[PDB]
Order: sequence, then structure tokens, then C-alpha cells
Amino acid sequence: CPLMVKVLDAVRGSPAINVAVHVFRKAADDTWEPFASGKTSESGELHGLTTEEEFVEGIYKVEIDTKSYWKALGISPFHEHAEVVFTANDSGPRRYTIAALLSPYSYSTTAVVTNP
Amino acid sequence: CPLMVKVLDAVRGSPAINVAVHVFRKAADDTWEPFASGKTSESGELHGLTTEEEFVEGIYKVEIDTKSYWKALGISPFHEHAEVVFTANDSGPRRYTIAALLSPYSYSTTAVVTNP
Amino acid sequence: CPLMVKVLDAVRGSPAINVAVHVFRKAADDTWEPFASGKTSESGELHGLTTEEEFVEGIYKVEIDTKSYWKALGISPFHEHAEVVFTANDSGPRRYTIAALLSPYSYSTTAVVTNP
Amino acid sequence: CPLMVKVLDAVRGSPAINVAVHVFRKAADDTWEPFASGKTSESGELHGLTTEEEFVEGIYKVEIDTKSYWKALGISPFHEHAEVVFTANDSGPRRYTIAALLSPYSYSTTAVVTNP
Repeated sequence: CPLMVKVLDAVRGSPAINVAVHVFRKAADDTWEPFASGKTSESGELHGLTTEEEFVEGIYKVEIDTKSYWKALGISPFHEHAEVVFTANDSGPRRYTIAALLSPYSYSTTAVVTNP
Repeated sequence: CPLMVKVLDAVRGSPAINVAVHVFRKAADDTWEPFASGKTSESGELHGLTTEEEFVEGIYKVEIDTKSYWKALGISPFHEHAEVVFTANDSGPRRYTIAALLSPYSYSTTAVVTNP
Repeated sequence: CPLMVKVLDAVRGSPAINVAVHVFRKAADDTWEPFASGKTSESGELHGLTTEEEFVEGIYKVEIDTKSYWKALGISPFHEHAEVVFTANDSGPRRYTIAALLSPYSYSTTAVVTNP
Repeated sequence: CPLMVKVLDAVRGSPAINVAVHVFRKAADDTWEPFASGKTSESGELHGLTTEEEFVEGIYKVEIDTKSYWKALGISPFHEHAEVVFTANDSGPRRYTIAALLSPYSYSTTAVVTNP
């Protein structure tokens, strides 16, 4: 898995389940092209977004729909979504884990990058 | 001062000085129009971005140029920038503090919303 | 003011008000002796803990009673309290800001060390 | 595994490897008794600290030696260690993951608690 997303809920101390995630890649004409999408599983993870062959050098954006997650729990949150933007694979193929920790008025995001 | 930004450096335990910040407002055509910008001061803060008159309800994006900050320190960072997207809502008098805590592979952002 | 504490609530996007803080200094017998204490103000800050005269080099512990704070809101929390342990070192003039960002199952703490 | 610890490095974007961890349990006489210890693996994880039979109700402290980790990388950090203190199993047996994200002047810690 070259790209995996993991989302945790800091209010409940649990994985964040059924969170929508959209990934985009910056195209030649400086616009964001849809690349992949999915929802987190019961473990708060999203696997299988892409393959090593498809995941070429580029600037990518991972957008996590945090607002819908909190609203479904009855909480009105601050952010519209969480976005993570990064250059990938520019010194060769790597594996990327993007982790997000969510609270209604705060989030953090961390990347773990490994060389296969 | 209804909107202020504070940026901290988690590697050095210091304010993040001279970081570029751009603020955008979402226009009816669903694109981002420039709204305000500046560089953080010696205390890592950016004040005087807008006034109560101009800061109407709407969707705002705050973009922090984190990549330039780490590159000046000689540290290779993960993210292209840090983006915070939120709705401003009239619901009594509101002041918004957007704080960001920066590491090379991780950031957190928190909103503090108070009423004078 | 060489030592100050700031506490934020990530669930409500507000200062964490009326939180008990205790400060201890490590004594030569390797036990913790009380040093200073207080409750955070309306802005979530605690000032006036000590003076430059008394704040000598040594190992200090700052204990934040997070559990009582969440229990007052009716939220069941994970941690018994939040503890920050550090060495104060004379190395030019130093002011220490210890910040904590609280969620029910997660906290972060950051030190900002500046020189007037 | 009733108790697992995972440690990440926010400066390098990698797991934090060979980090010493000590766990204690509060004894009848209000002192901290040693319970288990170990070091994180190449994946930044520490498994096998305890069993369900041994992991009874109590107040536990997980101490992570962050200072030694940073010093070995040539960085002088702020904190002496990171401590996580919590009541475990008081409403029946659960599984606990304690995660820590480390920077030299900041850390965060999150608990994920599941019902087996």
C-alpha cells in the first residue's frame, strides 16, 4: 500500500469510522484532478486507494471530511474539512501513511514515510 | 481584531517568526479570493488582518507557508503548506484565534473562539 | 514572570477556565516538594507562580488536574491528570510558557522558551 | 494484547525506534510499583507488556524516555520524559493503545480503548 490514511477520534478514544476521504493530484494546468476516494473502515483506516504504478511523482491533496463526521455525532465543529498537501515520490517511490487525530475545534496530522 | 493567527515551532520551542500567511474568502462562484495577508511577528503572531465591518459571515481559508519556514532552517519538511478552512458565523460577538503548531512532518491547528 | 501555564479546551474551542495546576520541584532526596499552585483564569492562563529569584536551576513538574475539568462538563475522560516534567537551565535570560491542549482522550503539551 | 504503546517521531516522519518504556501500577500504599518494561521495535511499537490475567483494575503510569531518544539524535529536548497516567479496567477488561507523537519541545498522547 503506497498511500494509507488513518483517522482517530480524540473525544471518544476510538478510531474514526466511516469518514469520507478524497484524494486529488495537481494536473499540468495547475488544477486539482480527482485521484481516488473512499471511507475509513471500523479500524479507522483506508487502504487500497492506489497502486505503485499509478502513484507517480506529483503534488497530492488528501481531503478528510471531518465536518460530516462530527455533525453525525451531534457536535457542531469548527473546520469544514482537514486538508493535507504534499509532494510525493520526487526522489523515488515511497510508502506514505497520513494520520489525523480529530477534535471538534482542533486536529493534528502526521505523515510517516518509509522506503520500501 | 476579530481574526488573529499564532504560529509556534515545536522543534525549537519558539514562536515561528516571519512566516507568510494568506487569508482567502470563498466567493459566490466557488473560488478563493484574496482577503488579507502578512508575515508573523517576533512573537509568532499576526494581527490587524481585518475589521469587524469587513469580516462578514462566510467561508474562509487561512494558508500558512510552512515549507518556506523549514527550508530557511535547513530542515526538509513534508507539507507544501498548512491550510485551515472554516465558516465564520454571527452568533453573538466573536473573536477567532487560529493557532498552528509546526513540526517538519506534523502540524496541529486549533481554533479558540471567544466573546468579549 | 519566568513561568506561565496556558490551558486550552479542544472540544469547545475555548480557554480551559478554573483548572487546578500544581508545580513541584525535585528535592535532593529525589521526592517532589510543592512549589506553587493556582487555578487558570478566564483566559485559561496562570501567572504569578514564581519569581526569577526563587526559580533556580532544577527539575520541575507541572501537574494539571484534567480529570476534574472534564467531569465538570459531564464528559468521561481517560487521563488522571497531565504531567509535564522538565529541567530549568540558566543559559541567558529565560521565560517558560507551558501550554496544554486538552481533549477527553488526548492531550498535547508544548514549551515556548523565550528571552526578553 | 491488553496494553500496547506506539511512538512516532514528528521531526523525521518515522516510527520512534528503541525508545525505552516503563510501566508502573499504584500499590495499596500509594506508591508506584514496577509492572513491565520494554523498548519500541522498528515499527515504533511495544507489544507483549502484559496479559489479561495480570492486568487487573488499577491506576497505571506509562513513562516514555523521550529525553534519551532525542539526545542520541543530537538534539537537546525540553522534557525529561512523557508520562501517561490512567485508571484501567474499572468497568471490566478493555484493550488499550497508548500512542505518543514526539517533537523536541512538544508531545501529544492519545489513547484508543476497545472492548474485546
